[PDB]
Amino acid sequence: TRKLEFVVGKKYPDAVTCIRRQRMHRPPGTLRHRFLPVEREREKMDTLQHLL
Amino acid sequence: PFKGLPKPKRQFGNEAAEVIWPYALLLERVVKVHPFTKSIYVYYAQRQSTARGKLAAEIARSFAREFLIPITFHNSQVYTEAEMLLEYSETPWVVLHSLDNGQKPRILPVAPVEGTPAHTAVEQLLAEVVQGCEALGASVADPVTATRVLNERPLQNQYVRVDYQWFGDTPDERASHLVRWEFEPEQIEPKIRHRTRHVLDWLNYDGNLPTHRAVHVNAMREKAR
Amino acid sequence: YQELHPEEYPIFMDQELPERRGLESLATNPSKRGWLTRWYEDSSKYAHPAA
Amino acid sequence: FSTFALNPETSVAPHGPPRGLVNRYVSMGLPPWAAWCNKVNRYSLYRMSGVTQRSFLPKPPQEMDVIWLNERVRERVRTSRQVQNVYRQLKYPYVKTGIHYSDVLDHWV
Amino acid sequence: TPMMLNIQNMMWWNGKRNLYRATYREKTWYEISRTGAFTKGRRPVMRQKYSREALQAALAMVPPGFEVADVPRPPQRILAQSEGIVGRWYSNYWTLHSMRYQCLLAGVEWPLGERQRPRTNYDEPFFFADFEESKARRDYRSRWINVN
Amino acid sequence: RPIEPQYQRLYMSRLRIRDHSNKLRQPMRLRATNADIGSGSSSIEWERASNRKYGAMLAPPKRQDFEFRVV
Amino acid sequence: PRNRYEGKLVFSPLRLSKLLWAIDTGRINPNEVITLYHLRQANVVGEREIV
Amino acid sequence: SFNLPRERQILGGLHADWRTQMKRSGSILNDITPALPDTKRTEEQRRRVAGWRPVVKLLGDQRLRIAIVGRMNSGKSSLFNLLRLEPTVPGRSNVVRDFDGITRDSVEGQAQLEGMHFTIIDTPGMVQGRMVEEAFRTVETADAAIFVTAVDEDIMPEELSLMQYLHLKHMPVVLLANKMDLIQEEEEEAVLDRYNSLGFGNAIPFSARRKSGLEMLAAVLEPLYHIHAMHKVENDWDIEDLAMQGDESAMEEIRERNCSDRFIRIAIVGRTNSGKSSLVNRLVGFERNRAVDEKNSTRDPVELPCSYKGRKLKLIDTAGLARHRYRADRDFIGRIHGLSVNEIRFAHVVIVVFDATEGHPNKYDMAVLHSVAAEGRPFLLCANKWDAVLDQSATAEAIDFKIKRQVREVKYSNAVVVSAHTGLNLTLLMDQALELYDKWNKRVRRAELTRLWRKMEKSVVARIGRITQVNTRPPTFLLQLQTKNDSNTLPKALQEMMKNTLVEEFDFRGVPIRLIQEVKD
Amino acid sequence: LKLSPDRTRNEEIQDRQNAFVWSDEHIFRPHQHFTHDPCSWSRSLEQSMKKQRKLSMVERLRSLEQRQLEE
RNA sequence: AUUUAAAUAAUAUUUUAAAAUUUAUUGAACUGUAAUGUUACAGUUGUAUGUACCAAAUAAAUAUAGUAAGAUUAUUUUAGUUGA
Ligand SMILES: Nc1nc2c(ncn2[C@@H]2O[C@H](COP(=O)(O)OP(=O)(O)OP(=O)(O)O)[C@@H](O)[C@H]2O)c(=O)[nH]1
Ligand SMILES: Nc1nc2c(ncn2[C@@H]2O[C@H](COP(=O)(O)OP(=O)(O)OP(=O)(O)O)[C@@H](O)[C@H]2O)c(=O)[nH]1
Repeated sequence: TRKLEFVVGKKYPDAVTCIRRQRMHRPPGTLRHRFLPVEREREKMDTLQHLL
Repeated sequence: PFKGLPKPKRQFGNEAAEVIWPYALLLERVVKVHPFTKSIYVYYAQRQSTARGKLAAEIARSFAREFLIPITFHNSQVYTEAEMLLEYSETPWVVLHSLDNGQKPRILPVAPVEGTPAHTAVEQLLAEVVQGCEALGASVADPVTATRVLNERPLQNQYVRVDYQWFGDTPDERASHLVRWEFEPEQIEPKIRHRTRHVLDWLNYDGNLPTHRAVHVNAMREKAR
Repeated sequence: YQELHPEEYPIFMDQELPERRGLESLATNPSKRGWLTRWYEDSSKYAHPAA
Repeated sequence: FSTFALNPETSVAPHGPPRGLVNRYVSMGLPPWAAWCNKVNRYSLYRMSGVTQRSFLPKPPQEMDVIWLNERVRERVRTSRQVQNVYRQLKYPYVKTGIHYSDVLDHWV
Repeated sequence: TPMMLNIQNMMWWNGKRNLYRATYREKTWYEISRTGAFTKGRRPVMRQKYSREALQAALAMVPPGFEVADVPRPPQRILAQSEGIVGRWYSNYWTLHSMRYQCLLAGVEWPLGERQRPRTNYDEPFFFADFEESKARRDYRSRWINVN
Repeated sequence: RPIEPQYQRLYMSRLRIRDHSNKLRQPMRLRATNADIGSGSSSIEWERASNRKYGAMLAPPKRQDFEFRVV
Repeated sequence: PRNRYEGKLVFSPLRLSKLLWAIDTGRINPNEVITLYHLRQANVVGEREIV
Repeated sequence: SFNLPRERQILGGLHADWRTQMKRSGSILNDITPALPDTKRTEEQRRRVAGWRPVVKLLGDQRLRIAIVGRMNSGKSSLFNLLRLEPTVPGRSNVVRDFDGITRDSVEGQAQLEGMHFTIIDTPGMVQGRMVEEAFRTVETADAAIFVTAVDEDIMPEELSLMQYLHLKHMPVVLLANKMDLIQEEEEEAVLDRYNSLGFGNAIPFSARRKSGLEMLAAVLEPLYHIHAMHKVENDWDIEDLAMQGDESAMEEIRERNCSDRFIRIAIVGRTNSGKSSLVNRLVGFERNRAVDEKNSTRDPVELPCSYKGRKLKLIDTAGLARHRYRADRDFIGRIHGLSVNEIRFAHVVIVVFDATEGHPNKYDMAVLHSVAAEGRPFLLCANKWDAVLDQSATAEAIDFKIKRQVREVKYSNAVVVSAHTGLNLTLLMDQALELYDKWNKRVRRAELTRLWRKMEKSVVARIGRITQVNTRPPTFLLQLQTKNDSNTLPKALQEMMKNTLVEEFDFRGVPIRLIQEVKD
Repeated sequence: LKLSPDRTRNEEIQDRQNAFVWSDEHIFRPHQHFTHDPCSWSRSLEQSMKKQRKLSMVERLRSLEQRQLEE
């Protein structure tokens, strides 16, 4: 992030960085996502019970 | 009518403490005694063999009933009590203490003159008691310590069953006709969520605040009508 | 003001005593040589109103 | 003991309006707490003093048919829930039709 | 209502004027507001400075059986003005004490008395009635005790 | 801890803007001091005004009269 | 912080060195009890710092 | 001669005390109303109360009953909320404030100190030196009593009279001093000596703020707990021995099936002056609570166990619900509104009272009904003051019109007319509540759901193939979408229509329904 | 967040911090009363806090006892 | 309060221009109604329009002119960095 990069750059100028931009800031490929909408906050408990 | 006040001593001579005192009588009888005085105890006898003794007891009872509760009420640091003893006697007396525990209490007898009215006898007894209290206070040793004890002492007039008639129940109501400069900023400072709002509502002054758009609309509608 | 402009006061006007803060801190402070230290230390004034 | 309570020995600095300001308000003739106002200047002090009466009658004195001894129309001011704005409203006395009987006339008026 | 609406109706501005105001104002709001020129803060009130004989004549015309304690200080909402010796000046609180100060300056004996009587010791009368509830608080003994 | 020099400069500027032509005039103080409070009374026009001289408002209130009424 | 609430004792400094220098120069008479009025009249202090 | 007329100094009739000015201002500032004195009960009212009958049977808690008594601001409510522990209804905290008589009505709750489970009762503080009849009834019902007193206020003739009354009734009482943290050792000696000389015995010190004495209090109650357990087991043995009579056999059946089943939480809600307190008094058969013409008569929830037609339940009365407009000005009534909402959120059935004298339910009444529907509790509507309303037919038509105009499942809410004073249709109301709970817990068949969905699809986005009822208590149906696009859910209109179809077909009339849009994966 | 609590956040913190009692949290043997005082500053502050208030009951009891002793 | 300065002086702050809004007032000779050319009804508004710009007309005003834009009067000069 901005904070980390600025702190490291301004304090340890000779700091090496090991990053793979292609897979950085992304979830793994073996992860599935499900964004469930709820009509109201009350339905969230029922949705959680259903998932369990 | 009044609850929470301490119950007065139930002695046979302490009828004044039990009886309700109209505020008018207390205002009429205002007696100031040296605050170094601590306690006043009038002691008289139920029955007296001699006629002079009976007169002395009568004047002592009258003095108690008249100027005993007022002294306590108007001093707030003097404990005044009256007691009738089931015993023959002709020399009622008064015991005066002081805030100096090392000061011997003083005893003032009742010595009626040959012939005088009850009012004059009571006034003379009150004058003698006041002079004795003043002398005792002046003779007290370590006046600085006496004043510290006075500061630390509670109020002894809390058992008085006063009856405010038209002056007002609260001190503010009773002193409404006077300006009180002896205020405390911490006590006067309102402590509520919107103290400025409530103060402006109480006293109808706008803190240089603009009028309301609803008021403007209503005024324009009325002007149209 | 009276000390700085005595010209305007031909007579010694009654001088009010300072406030409680002044009495505690300066006027009645032996360390500061407060001018009311003697008066505060006196005892007859506590003894009787006459004194 | 608890550190969230002011120590009895400690004395916090005075913060509220001073005795001078409270005395000014009292001399003007208002309660001490009346010193708590959003803003105040010379004109506002004059306005809130009360020496000047900001009231009126529905009709001029030579036209007011009703008997108003000392009652006059007065506008009361109330701040909103937020102290930002204020609304004012006029208030009138309680007019009761006095149906009296006069001994001289012997008939109800 | 124009005043409620905060409408600037002024004759020199728009030729209008509110109908609830007064046509003549003896002293403007600033003049009313300035209190130091209205009350006895520091300003002197009686400009006349009489001589010893004139002060003696004033005291002579003062009737007997009169005490300074019988003239209460007028409230703050009353003009603090000191008329001359025009009439019963002793009734006027400010003129009375101004003459008192003039007599003090001139060395003229002041027989009327003091505004307040300090009661140093406990003497007769021992019981007094004060339905105004001010004498007990103003008593010198009470003040002395509180100070101590 | 000292505030940021940028914000301090901004605030000192807001204090300076009172009198800009006079470069010799030092910036106004954050809290008024004795000299600043007394200069106004020291001026001649206020030198004649005895009611506002020598910290009249700063000093505690005067004792009110034995009898005081507001009606 | 450092609020000048009414009644606060905020004294203006008076350098003892300044007073001694005034005495040495001769603007203040040692034979008299020095007071703020004497200092003002001798002009060792200005009206700006008399609050 | 020369004197000025006596006259007030402060102008405008104001007061130099902002507290006096505040009390003059009133409601917006002092939200808490003063103590409620005992109501004036007429002889006719007493006769009618005696003539009343209990439509439900109130159950005497088998656990030891301990009641806390004393004057106002004695720490009784603080001690009660320290001892109490509700595992099933979180947020049940009795209102505690520095005012006098904050507790309006008696409350009861299960409490435990050191593994000893009992039921503790809080009662209103003494007012006018005469405890209210509800307080007397609760104290008499309670097995033991703790008389709690403060040290910042000397004992009073009211406390002396209460102690004498307890002695006359032979109530085992233990004396507690609840504000010993405000007093010092030298003063502690004197106050404890006075309490000992009172006559009861060594007064147990205690401090609610410090939570000190709880361990010591438990030791004092343990003998009572043990003897109460012995008495309970003796009674059980007697019932077993005498079961041949038949009434005792039925009692044993009740005491077995109550453990074999679970209570149903019936919560009565409404506006300030609806009459819920009167309704619960009629249901229980006497005036367990107190009903007064004052708007906010009671400030804390009350729970009463009872069995109706052999089905355990806990009838709950709430303080009342107020609109946000009023609550914002008076947060305190906002506090009691929040307390009531907390219990509504945990109730198993909700019954909303609205005064029929108004002629029809209010917009806020419909708001409360929608709120309970969203929470997911079987909601019922009851029109009170039916014996007082004039145009019964017009009122019924207005109620039906409002119900029909309601849009969500509230449109299926059933309205019943009930009168407290007369006691009309109370049995019908209880029967409807039980039926609503049964519908709430009802189950549906997957094959039936699938056939119903197929018929609906043929009769009237991404379709669905599987519909099943996942949850039981609140009926929730899971519908699976034949699409992998996670945002291609069903329209809200379509889902509302599906819910209405389910309500119409499976008789979930007064029961809310929930749907879950699921996508394959 | 609390709507109408009798205790503000500071009051709740004070009440929870004052629940601590060294007497129950530790032991104290008789010999230590003459050579050690773990609760010196905190106990002095607690006693001062108690002194801040004035209990009518205890004051009246003490006054009555003193009156009885005087005779 | 161990412990170094100083020339107490204030008033000013481009310019043109916001769909503006506010206050007060007039207009039914045009137009739109009712009445039988005339009368009555008008800007929190009368019946698309209300006198050849309907967010009308007349009079007053210099609104956060700012996060619109434009203009802005004195050649021959005399010192640091051109994307941080
Ligand atoms: N110092 C101290 N104060 C307490 C203690 N317990 C309660 N209080 C105070 O006493 C006040 C009274 O609150 P409660 O005791 O809850 O009120 P209540 O018991 O229901 O009494 P009523 O409202 O009259 O029915 C509270 O506001 C607390 O501040 C205690 O243990 N120590
Ligand atoms: N005539 C009549 N009045 C009723 C009936 N039921 C309730 N009430 C009214 O309810 C009032 C009593 O108030 P409560 O019963 O305590 O109801 P509440 O005002 O909501 O009190 P709380 O619910 O405890 O806050 C009485 O004055 C009646 O007017 C009824 O069946 N008939």
